[PDB]
Amino acid sequence: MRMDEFYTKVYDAVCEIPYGKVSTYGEIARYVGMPSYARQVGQAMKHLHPETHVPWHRVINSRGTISKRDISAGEQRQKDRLEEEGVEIYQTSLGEYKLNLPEYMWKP
DNA sequence: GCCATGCTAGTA
DNA sequence: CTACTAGCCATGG
Repeated sequence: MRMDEFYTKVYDAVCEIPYGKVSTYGEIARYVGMPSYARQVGQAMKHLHPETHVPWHRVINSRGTISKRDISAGEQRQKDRLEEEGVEIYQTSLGEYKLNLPEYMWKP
Protein backbone atom coordinates (compact mmCIF):
# COMPACT_ATOMS: atom_id res chain seq x y z
CA MET A 1 0.00 0.00 0.00
CA ARG A 2 1.38 3.33 -1.20
CA MET A 3 2.33 5.96 1.43
CA ASP A 4 0.22 8.56 -0.38
CA GLU A 5 -2.66 6.07 -0.22
CA PHE A 6 -2.29 5.67 3.50
CA TYR A 7 -1.99 9.40 4.02
CA THR A 8 -5.20 9.76 2.06
CA LYS A 9 -6.96 6.93 3.95
CA VAL A 10 -6.01 8.48 7.25
CA TYR A 11 -7.30 11.95 6.48
CA ASP A 12 -10.49 10.33 5.23
CA ALA A 13 -10.89 8.64 8.62
CA VAL A 14 -10.04 11.63 10.79
CA CYS A 15 -12.62 13.76 9.00
CA GLU A 16 -15.19 11.17 10.08
CA ILE A 17 -14.55 11.98 13.76
CA PRO A 18 -17.66 13.81 14.89
CA TYR A 19 -17.47 17.31 16.32
CA GLY A 20 -16.91 17.12 20.06
CA LYS A 21 -15.57 13.55 19.87
CA VAL A 22 -11.98 12.27 19.50
CA SER A 23 -9.72 9.41 18.44
CA THR A 24 -6.13 8.19 18.54
CA TYR A 25 -3.23 7.55 16.17
CA GLY A 26 -3.43 3.84 16.95
CA GLU A 27 -7.17 3.61 16.50
CA ILE A 28 -6.97 5.43 13.20
CA ALA A 29 -4.08 3.25 12.11
CA ARG A 30 -6.18 0.18 12.80
CA TYR A 31 -9.22 1.81 11.25
CA VAL A 32 -7.46 1.96 7.91
CA GLY A 33 -5.92 -1.52 7.93
CA MET A 34 -2.38 -0.55 8.96
CA PRO A 35 -2.19 -1.52 12.66
CA SER A 36 1.55 -0.98 13.14
CA TYR A 37 1.61 2.50 11.56
CA ALA A 38 0.45 4.65 14.46
CA ARG A 39 3.65 6.67 14.37
CA GLN A 40 2.83 7.40 10.73
CA VAL A 41 -0.60 8.68 11.63
CA GLY A 42 1.44 11.11 13.65
CA GLN A 43 3.37 11.89 10.48
CA ALA A 44 0.19 12.41 8.43
CA MET A 45 -1.16 14.98 10.88
CA LYS A 46 2.14 16.81 11.21
CA HIS A 47 2.18 17.24 7.42
CA LEU A 48 -1.15 18.98 6.93
CA HIS A 49 -1.27 22.67 6.16
CA PRO A 50 -2.27 25.08 8.97
CA GLU A 51 -5.32 26.25 7.01
CA THR A 52 -6.94 22.86 6.56
CA HIS A 53 -10.51 21.62 6.87
CA VAL A 54 -9.18 18.46 8.54
CA PRO A 55 -10.03 17.86 12.24
CA TRP A 56 -6.44 17.09 13.18
CA HIS A 57 -7.30 18.41 16.66
CA ARG A 58 -9.60 15.45 17.25
CA VAL A 59 -6.59 13.11 17.44
CA ILE A 60 -4.63 12.30 20.61
CA ASN A 61 -2.74 9.41 22.18
CA SER A 62 -3.75 6.03 23.61
CA ARG A 63 -3.24 7.35 27.13
CA GLY A 64 -5.91 10.00 26.57
CA THR A 65 -3.41 12.86 26.75
CA ILE A 66 -2.14 15.51 24.32
CA SER A 67 1.33 14.67 23.06
CA LYS A 68 4.41 16.86 23.47
CA ARG A 69 5.88 18.03 20.16
CA ASP A 70 9.63 17.64 19.70
CA ILE A 71 9.06 20.55 17.30
CA SER A 72 6.33 23.19 17.57
CA ALA A 73 4.48 23.75 20.85
CA GLY A 74 1.10 24.22 19.24
CA GLU A 75 -0.10 21.41 21.46
CA GLN A 76 -1.59 24.42 23.11
CA ARG A 77 -3.36 25.16 19.86
CA GLN A 78 -4.77 21.62 20.08
CA LYS A 79 -6.23 21.98 23.58
CA ASP A 80 -7.93 25.23 22.62
CA ARG A 81 -9.52 23.69 19.52
CA LEU A 82 -10.97 20.98 21.74
CA GLU A 83 -12.25 23.20 24.53
CA GLU A 84 -14.38 24.98 21.95
CA GLU A 85 -15.90 21.64 21.04
CA GLY A 86 -16.52 21.36 24.75
CA VAL A 87 -13.97 18.97 26.15
CA GLU A 88 -13.07 18.77 29.83
CA ILE A 89 -9.30 18.80 29.80
CA TYR A 90 -7.15 18.59 32.90
CA GLN A 91 -3.47 19.21 33.29
CA THR A 92 -2.21 16.09 35.04
CA SER A 93 -0.08 16.47 38.17
CA LEU A 94 2.57 17.36 35.60
CA GLY A 95 1.74 19.82 32.81
CA GLU A 96 0.16 17.19 30.57
CA TYR A 97 -3.31 17.84 29.20
CA LYS A 98 -5.36 14.72 29.85
CA LEU A 99 -8.99 13.82 29.37
CA ASN A 100 -11.45 11.05 30.13
CA LEU A 101 -10.70 8.89 27.11
CA PRO A 102 -13.51 6.33 27.67
CA GLU A 103 -16.04 9.17 27.64
CA TYR A 104 -14.68 11.00 24.61
CA MET A 105 -13.30 8.22 22.37
CA TRP A 106 -15.19 7.62 19.13
CA LYS A 107 -16.18 4.46 17.28
CA PRO A 108 -18.16 3.81 14.07
C1' DG B 1 24.00 0.07 4.14
C1' DC B 2 24.28 2.74 9.04
C1' DC B 3 22.22 5.96 12.75
C1' DA B 4 18.82 10.03 14.87
C1' DT B 5 14.16 11.82 14.71
C1' DG B 6 9.54 11.81 15.95
C1' DC B 7 3.00 5.88 19.13
C1' DT B 8 1.88 1.93 22.20
C1' DA B 9 1.55 -2.18 25.09
C1' DG B 10 3.76 -4.29 28.65
C1' DT B 11 6.21 -4.61 32.81
C1' DA B 12 8.04 -3.13 37.39
C1' DC C 1 -0.59 6.59 39.40
C1' DT C 2 4.40 7.34 37.38
C1' DA C 3 8.54 5.26 34.78
C1' DC C 4 10.98 2.84 31.78
C1' DT C 5 11.61 -0.79 28.01
C1' DA C 6 10.77 -3.30 23.89
C1' DG C 7 9.05 -2.77 19.45
C1' DC C 8 7.34 -0.44 16.01
C1' DC C 9 8.36 2.38 11.04
C1' DA C 10 8.58 6.21 7.52
C1' DT C 11 11.73 9.89 6.50
C1' DG C 12 15.89 12.22 5.46
C1' DG C 13 20.92 12.89 5.93
